[PDB]
Amino acid sequence: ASSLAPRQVIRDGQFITSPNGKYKLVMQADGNLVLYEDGTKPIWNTTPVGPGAKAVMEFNLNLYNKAGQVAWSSNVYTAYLFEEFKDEAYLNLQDDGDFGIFSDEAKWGSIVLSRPEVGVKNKIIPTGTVMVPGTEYINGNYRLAFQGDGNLVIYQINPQVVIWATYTMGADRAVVQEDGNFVIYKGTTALWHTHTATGMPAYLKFTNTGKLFLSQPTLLWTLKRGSLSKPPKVIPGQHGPLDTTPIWSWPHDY
Ligand SMILES: [Cl-]
Ligand SMILES: [Cl-]
Repeated sequence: ASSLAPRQVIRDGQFITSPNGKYKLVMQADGNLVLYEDGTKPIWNTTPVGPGAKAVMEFNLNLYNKAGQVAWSSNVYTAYLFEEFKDEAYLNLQDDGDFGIFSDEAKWGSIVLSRPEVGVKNKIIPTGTVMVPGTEYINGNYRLAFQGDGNLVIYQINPQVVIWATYTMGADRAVVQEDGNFVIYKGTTALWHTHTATGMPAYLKFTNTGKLFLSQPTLLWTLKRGSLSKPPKVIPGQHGPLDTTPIWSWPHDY
């Protein structure tokens, strides 16, 4: 995996790896968070805080010592840091060795929440996905299906119950677009869309609570670039089977 999920902890030799295999970010047993190139050359570090330490992804990436104090932080410069951002923000380590923290607000959803859902897990449907009748996703006790008949439906599985549906009868594809919109088409006729065309690539979140949301990447900070006041345009990255977050790549500068 090249990424860290909200609230994930790494410690005692656990690491992530860039998609090309060249860069490794490892939270060592001696308490140093170190970025390696080619498995042999350290190119950046926190410097060690000793045994018993860990790194956690919690809006910021924070290194904790054994006493439970924060000893190093990304220190993302932010107007507001609410507690639920800690449940949303994720990190990517990309192919030039930079690593970046994203925190993305729901642009559209199948339901309007009265408060954040605690401990929810999202199955990510990435940019460029083209759903075709017969496509399905399973997260927990819920199933997202783009059906033979063109309907996009969320079912509770056991027992089987319709939770939400588009009623896009006849449709033949549903496309998570580069422009930020999610659109259900018969041929090239648009039958339904999320109204989220902004020019920033879309992805969807399908939850293990039977909900679907669309979000767009919002890069706030990188190790090499610092804090960014406006989010640059990124492009979909190469995910592998252990990645559970969106994966992106970003250019070296403007
Ligand atoms: Cl360094
Ligand atoms: Cl996860």
